[PDB]
Amino acid sequence: ESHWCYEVQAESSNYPCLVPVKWGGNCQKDRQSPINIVTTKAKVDKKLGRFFFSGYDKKQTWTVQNNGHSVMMLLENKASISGGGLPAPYQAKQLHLHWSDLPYKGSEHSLDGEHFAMEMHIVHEKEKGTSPEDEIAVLAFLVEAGTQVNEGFQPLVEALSNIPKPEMSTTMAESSLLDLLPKEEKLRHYFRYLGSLTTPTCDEKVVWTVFREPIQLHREQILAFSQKLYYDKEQTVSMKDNVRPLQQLGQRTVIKS
Ligand SMILES: NS(=O)(=O)c1cnc(Sc2ccccc2)c(C(=O)NCCc2ccccc2)c1
Ligand SMILES: [Zn+2]
Repeated sequence: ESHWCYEVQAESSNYPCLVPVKWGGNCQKDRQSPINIVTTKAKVDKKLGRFFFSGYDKKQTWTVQNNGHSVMMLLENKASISGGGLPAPYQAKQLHLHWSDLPYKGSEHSLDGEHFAMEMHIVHEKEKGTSPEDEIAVLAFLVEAGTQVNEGFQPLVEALSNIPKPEMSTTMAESSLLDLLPKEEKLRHYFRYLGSLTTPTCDEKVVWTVFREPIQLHREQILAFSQKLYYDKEQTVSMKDNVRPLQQLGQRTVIKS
């Protein structure tokens, strides 16, 4: 029985694995993610207010792990968001990233056809009792190189050395989620659409937010993900290009704040 993989991993080894075109679950349905967002066709909707964050400010030591597909930090319901047009508070479950080693191919979403060097996803789950297509709220930040070191990221980057192989975990030095995000001014403009998880089983229960302004990291910070992390316990295939191909918008529309 073969298991799901990204294209780069079928291309780089003898392992039979299900490339994205052949993924099971809900991955072949029609409200899938990621997508290309034509920014001029996204209409402003004033229901889309500022996000409020909470526990994002608190400095913590987080578990971060290599699950064979990405690096994931486990957020354990220690933070939450509301506003942003969302119907309730959503509790933060995990944060992971998608990336390449070249500047124009590591993001999952694209804006007006441009792809970025990485994309970070902070996955949250709707809190119950306020009342399915918006059970999961994913905050997606696009990442490109900049001249400066993004210091907030350094404890994530440094922990990568301790989790080179799939199934390894480690603990990051004290760090807050806010250290990963840009200033609140950069959080004003975002795009919104309803879609899916981007790995199997690709359940169509996500309310997506893609912030318009990319985060910046130093090029060596971005490169560390592909230089330190592997898709295989033999460490023969560097983890990069863990990116699902673009899906069809279909009937859906994208709106923006
Ligand atoms: N790429 S994505 O769509 O943002 C996403 C969202 N939620 C989840 S797991 C999850 C789902 C619902 C509630 C809590 C966690 C996952 C997810 O866990 N996918 C399987 C392992 C993985 C993780 C990250 C990258 C590659 C592979 C992915
Ligand atoms: Zn993701």
